[PDB]
Amino acid sequence: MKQGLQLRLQLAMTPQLQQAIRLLQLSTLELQQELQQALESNPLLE
Amino acid sequence: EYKDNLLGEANSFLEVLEQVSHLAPLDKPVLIIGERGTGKELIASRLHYLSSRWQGPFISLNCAALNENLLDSELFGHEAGAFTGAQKRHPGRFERADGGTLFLDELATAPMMVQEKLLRVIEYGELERVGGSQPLQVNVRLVCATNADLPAMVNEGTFRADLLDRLAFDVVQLPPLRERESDIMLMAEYFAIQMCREIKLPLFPGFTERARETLLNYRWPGNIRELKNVVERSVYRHGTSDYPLDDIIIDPFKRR
Amino acid sequence: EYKDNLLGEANSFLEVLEQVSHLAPLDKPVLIIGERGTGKELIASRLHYLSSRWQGPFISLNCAALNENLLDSELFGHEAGAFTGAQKRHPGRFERADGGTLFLDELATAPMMVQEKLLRVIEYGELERVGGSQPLQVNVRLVCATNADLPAMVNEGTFRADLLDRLAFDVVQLPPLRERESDIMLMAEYFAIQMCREIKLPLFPGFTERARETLLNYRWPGNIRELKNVVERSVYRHGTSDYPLDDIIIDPFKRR
Amino acid sequence: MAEYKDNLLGEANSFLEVLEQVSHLAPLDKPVLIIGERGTGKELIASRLHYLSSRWQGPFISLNCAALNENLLDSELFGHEAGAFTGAQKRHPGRFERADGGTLFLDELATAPMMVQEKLLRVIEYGELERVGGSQPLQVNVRLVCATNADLPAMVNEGTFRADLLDRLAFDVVQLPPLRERESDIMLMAEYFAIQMCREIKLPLFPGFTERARETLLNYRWPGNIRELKNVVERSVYRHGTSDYPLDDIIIDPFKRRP
Amino acid sequence: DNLLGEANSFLEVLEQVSHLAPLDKPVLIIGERGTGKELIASRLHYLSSRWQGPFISLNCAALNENLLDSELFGHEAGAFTGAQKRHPGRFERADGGTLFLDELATAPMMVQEKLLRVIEYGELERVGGSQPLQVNVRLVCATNADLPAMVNEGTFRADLLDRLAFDVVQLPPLRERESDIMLMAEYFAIQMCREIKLPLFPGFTERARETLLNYRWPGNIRELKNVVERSVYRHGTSDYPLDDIIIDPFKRR
Amino acid sequence: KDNLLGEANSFLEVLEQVSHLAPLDKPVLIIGERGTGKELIASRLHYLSSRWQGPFISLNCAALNENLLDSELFGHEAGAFTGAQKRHPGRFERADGGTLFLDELATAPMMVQEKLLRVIEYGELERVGGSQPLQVNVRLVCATNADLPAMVNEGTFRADLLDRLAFDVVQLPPLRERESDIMLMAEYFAIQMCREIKLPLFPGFTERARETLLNYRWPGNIRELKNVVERSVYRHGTSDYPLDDIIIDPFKRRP
Ligand SMILES: Nc1ncnc2c1ncn2[C@@H]1O[C@H](COP(=O)(O)OP(=O)(O)O)[C@@H](O)[C@H]1O
Ligand SMILES: Nc1ncnc2c1ncn2[C@@H]1O[C@H](COP(=O)(O)OP(=O)(O)O)[C@@H](O)[C@H]1O
Ligand SMILES: Nc1ncnc2c1ncn2[C@@H]1O[C@H](COP(=O)(O)OP(=O)(O)O)[C@@H](O)[C@H]1O
Ligand SMILES: Nc1ncnc2c1ncn2[C@@H]1O[C@H](COP(=O)(O)OP(=O)(O)O)[C@@H](O)[C@H]1O
Ligand SMILES: [Mg+2]
Ligand SMILES: [Mg+2]
Ligand SMILES: [Mg+2]
Repeated sequence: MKQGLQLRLQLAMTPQLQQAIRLLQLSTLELQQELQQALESNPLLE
Repeated sequence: EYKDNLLGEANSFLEVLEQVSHLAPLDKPVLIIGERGTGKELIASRLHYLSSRWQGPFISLNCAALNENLLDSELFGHEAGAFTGAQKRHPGRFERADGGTLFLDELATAPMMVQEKLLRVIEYGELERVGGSQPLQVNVRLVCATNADLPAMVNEGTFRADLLDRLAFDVVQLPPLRERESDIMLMAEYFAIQMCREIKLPLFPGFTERARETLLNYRWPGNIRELKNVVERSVYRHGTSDYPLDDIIIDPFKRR
Repeated sequence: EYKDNLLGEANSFLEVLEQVSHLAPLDKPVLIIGERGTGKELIASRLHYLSSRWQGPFISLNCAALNENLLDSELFGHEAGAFTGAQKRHPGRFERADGGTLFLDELATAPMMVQEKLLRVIEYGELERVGGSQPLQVNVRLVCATNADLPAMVNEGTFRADLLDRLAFDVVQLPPLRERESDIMLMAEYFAIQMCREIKLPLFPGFTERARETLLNYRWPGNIRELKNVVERSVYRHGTSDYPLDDIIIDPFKRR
Repeated sequence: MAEYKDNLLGEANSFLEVLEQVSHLAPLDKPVLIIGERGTGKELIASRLHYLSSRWQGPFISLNCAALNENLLDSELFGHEAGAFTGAQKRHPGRFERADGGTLFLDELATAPMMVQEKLLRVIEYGELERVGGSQPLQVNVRLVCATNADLPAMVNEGTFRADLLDRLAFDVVQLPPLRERESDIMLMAEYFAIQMCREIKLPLFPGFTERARETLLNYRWPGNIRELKNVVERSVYRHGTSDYPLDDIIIDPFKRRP
Repeated sequence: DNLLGEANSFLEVLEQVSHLAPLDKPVLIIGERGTGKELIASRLHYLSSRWQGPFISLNCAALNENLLDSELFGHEAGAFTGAQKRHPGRFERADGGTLFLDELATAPMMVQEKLLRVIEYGELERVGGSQPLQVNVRLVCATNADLPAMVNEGTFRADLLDRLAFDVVQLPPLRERESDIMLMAEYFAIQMCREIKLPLFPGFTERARETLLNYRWPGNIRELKNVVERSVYRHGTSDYPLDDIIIDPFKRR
Repeated sequence: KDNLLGEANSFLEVLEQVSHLAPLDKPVLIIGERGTGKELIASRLHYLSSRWQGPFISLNCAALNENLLDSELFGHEAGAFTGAQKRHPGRFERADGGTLFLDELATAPMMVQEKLLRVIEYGELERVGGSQPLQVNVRLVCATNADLPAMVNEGTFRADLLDRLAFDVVQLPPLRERESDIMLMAEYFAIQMCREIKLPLFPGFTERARETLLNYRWPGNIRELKNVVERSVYRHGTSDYPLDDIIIDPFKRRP
């Protein structure tokens, strides 16, 4: 009726998937470069 | 077989059945001269199972118990990225039913603005979805029934008389409670079998000519929902299937 | 070409049409004094397919069913996110107008304010209801049409002098329903054939001359497809056009 | 500072002198209120003043009151800077705010909101305006432009206008020579419109018109002052549609039943 | 509880009512101004095998239908979208027992439809993230005061009316029994006296008793309670038997 | 603090009256057939008070819009709708002790009163769901270009609204009453108009114009004097000849 905007419809973000997307937008050549530079310390990550 | 809900042995009911058989496949707009209680939501789903698309369903739900905003704002639904207050691409129930049949109800309740919009759809069929967009049409029958005399209501100048014709393919009357008299004994028997099954009452313990006369005198304000509901009240009065049925709770809402 | 459909053998139908043709290159307003269930829309079409910009937009949006006062403001525009709950103006009508004309049905109900807002449009036409957006004009022509009594409105003052005037540039009296009697027989058979074909009814029943006479007796003020509506009624009265035509249905409310 | 006379035509009555007084007014930027026939010299007068507005004066902010729905007419009225009113985003500046220095092209629409009326009173208050949630007043500027078409003093006695609607309004009045009154450039602006009409018709030659038409033209009331006649003129052009072919009649009242 | 159903039509009525109590049929009841309907419903619920069953008594007016089902359904949302776990769910809340509805008579038809046949399937009871499912709670609504003409006023959804229970809870006024009057009266009185930490029931003179015996007492149990209270503070001391049938805190006197 | 004073014993009387009202900050409302510089009055009052250093900046009351009186009384809300989150405070608080003329009072609304009154009579800053109300003792005063006691007869306002003004409502004389320095007053109006009309100077008007000034109904009292003054000016635009005629009823159409 009398239109407008009315109240209706928080937490904490993390860059997890954000860093992942940083990898994906980055090219797979250097993306694998990071992937190695990532999996190095992750001992269970081959 | 649609279970033959309201199996009307009445020749009037029989002819109503024959004609409903004739035109339900005629998946076209038509005029049901009908009221709630008297076959309250009785034939629509049959004609939908009798609709051209047996695969095609019966959304309907176009009862006009809604007054002002919700009636339309669900009718067309509404737009996604625009509305009074919701980002819901409410496609409207018109989008909902594909293949089959749907009915509009309490049609007398509608305003003239709604009247012209709907009668237009009955003609236009394409529609911009409330918010406004490229209009689009559906191909299906049109169904509605009203308890009033829309010839007078249009004589009262209230509705799309254009609708009151374009829908009005043939004003299709159906039997009232007062209509059902000799088959009313059978209807009582059938509702009784149904109740004794449901109420876990063993069976028809028997009819009372006294209860029979009480019901016969019962002018029966409602037609069907009254039949079942008063059956429920009277059964609660009896609550057993031994003594012949005389405890007739004609007014489950009688005082004290 | 409107399929050349709705043939009016009244050479006044032709004369109207000729006026229409003269109007066809012409780009100025026009009233069509239409009739109840007459069909100004179809003729407006016949014009639009012939429009000087026949390639132009041809939208049918009447504010007769303007249940929302705000449905107007929309039709006049919306700022992108005006009010809120929305993204942008749903501008389809405003779209058709630029690169198009204006067509409406039964302009009687308009909020007088709405009307004179339309006035500030016709002479100049700003980007409107646009939540403060800068103006903008739609290369918009116009056409008008109703069954109302213009003198009745004038007494009602329903059209302002600026309104009644600048609003109106031509007047197209739909012949009275019975005015175009030879046309009635004409387009009547036109429907008869059109029905016998599209119905795929294996034979065409034809027409009973008695039925023809009775039909002519129908003042049938509504005849827009109200002709076609009573036609479908009569077709069902025949039910099947195999036999020669005699079963003519006009009043469908009647049981029995 | 140029001509821009445009199709300001047919002022052979004292509407010429009307224009003269308008000119006398034109330098001053104070409130403008006028009077006259709708769709008839009126908004043309508006153009007239818009020319009287320096070309470099600014946006001829057109104010069309028959719009505005009900409410957030208020929004663009006072303004809307907050959230929850106009899609939020930036401080949406109202059409009132849209004009900064511009034309208060007030239209005398006679719509119901004297609520609005009081608002505009505050619009014409101290050169200032303040938005929805509009956290501060802001001293505003705009040229002010009204006109009329009906008995403002009567409506005052009728109470119909806010008394202050007029009290703040109309430093002076500016009426129009009625079509029943102006009556002077009849043939003149008649021919002017006819010229335009044939030219658009691309009619090969000016039909000419019989004097019976002009006799009717004198006889005609022309309730719509400027256009109704002009529409009539174009209508004659159409109903004839012939070049050099002298007219002997005109088209105005199609409501007249055909013979 | 102190029903003191000394109408004894109250007695047989209670008999049938508890007879329905184990059955979970839908509940639609008409209650007197002072009927203590809560107690009746409470007694049925404990008498129901939903003795422990959930019994959300919906004083159905405080909501916003702008979140009508959003209560009646609720919404499941968590993590970055919203802090907490998820909504309890109105149909979900009373799940498994009494589904008591109050504040129903003067209600918005938003609710009326939103509930209308909303349990006939019931599998559509949690949305907007809340996860739809069907349920079983003994549906209860009561305190019915709308005349049948209100259904003839149509504002009573006759769809709800047919959707209503098989009959209606007949309810009589306090002018009816006039029986446990002195009794439940004294019950209230001593109850207050202890609540007052009062000395003792000083008594009542028969003059008050007679003045009482003439009263329609529309406020039924409430009338009893309130009359007791007014006369109670009026005595302000517990020396001699009281004497006043305190009618109403209205007269300036 | 300075304006076209009415220069008059009634005018100087209302002056001394407001002067008695000067540092006083208790609530108030205005009496007056019309306004006669209603704004200018409260405005000079604003320029005077201890709210001279305070915020001598008004607010137009009955301007406001329907749903938002909460914020109107208390500025933009932090928690109203999602968008804003900052408990922006009272326009009152935007003064909260300054001088903020409660104008437009007559046109105000019903439940609108229901709140604003009660709060003013009693209520610290209780905003939308807030923690703790803060009383913005803001210099309080309203106005009435209309007759409240009449409204009382109508009963539209609260009798509390009657209580609202903590001061007696001074009134100014009707133009028909006041009509005091209108000679000198008009002279100043004319010096003004000539400056605005950039006119060289004013030789004068008719003494007949003077009598018509006497023979003047003068409803738009504080306005129409200077109004039709400069109106006569422009419709004349002539300074060589006296304003023998003045622009009487612009509403009147000449022959
Ligand atoms: N000349 C025609 N040819 C075909 N159909 C027509 C004609 N005139 C009217 N109609 C029919 O009348 C129905 C409604 O028509 P009409 O009354 O013209 O629309 P409106 O209600 O806008 O006047 C339309 O669906 C149309 O099929
Ligand atoms: N010189 C003229 N010749 C012909 N028509 C005119 C002339 N001047 C104005 N008109 C017509 O008068 C109509 C209304 O103009 P106007 O009164 O200015 O509108 P408004 O109501 O906005 O003031 C216009 O549509 C225009 O076509
Ligand atoms: N038999 C009773 N025993 C104890 N209290 C009763 C009895 N009957 C009525 N009351 C009192 O009367 C009041 C009636 O309340 P309620 O049933 O909510 O009224 P309504 O049904 O009109 O809302 C209860 O608060 C209760 O304390
Ligand atoms: N004492 C005064 N000194 C100077 N100007 C005044 C005085 N009183 C009123 N005015 C003028 O009157 C105008 C205000 O009009 P006002 O009386 O507030 O209108 P309303 O009566 O509609 O409220 C201002 O422009 C101001 O210049
Ligand atoms: Mg039509
Ligand atoms: Mg205009
Ligand atoms: Mg004022």
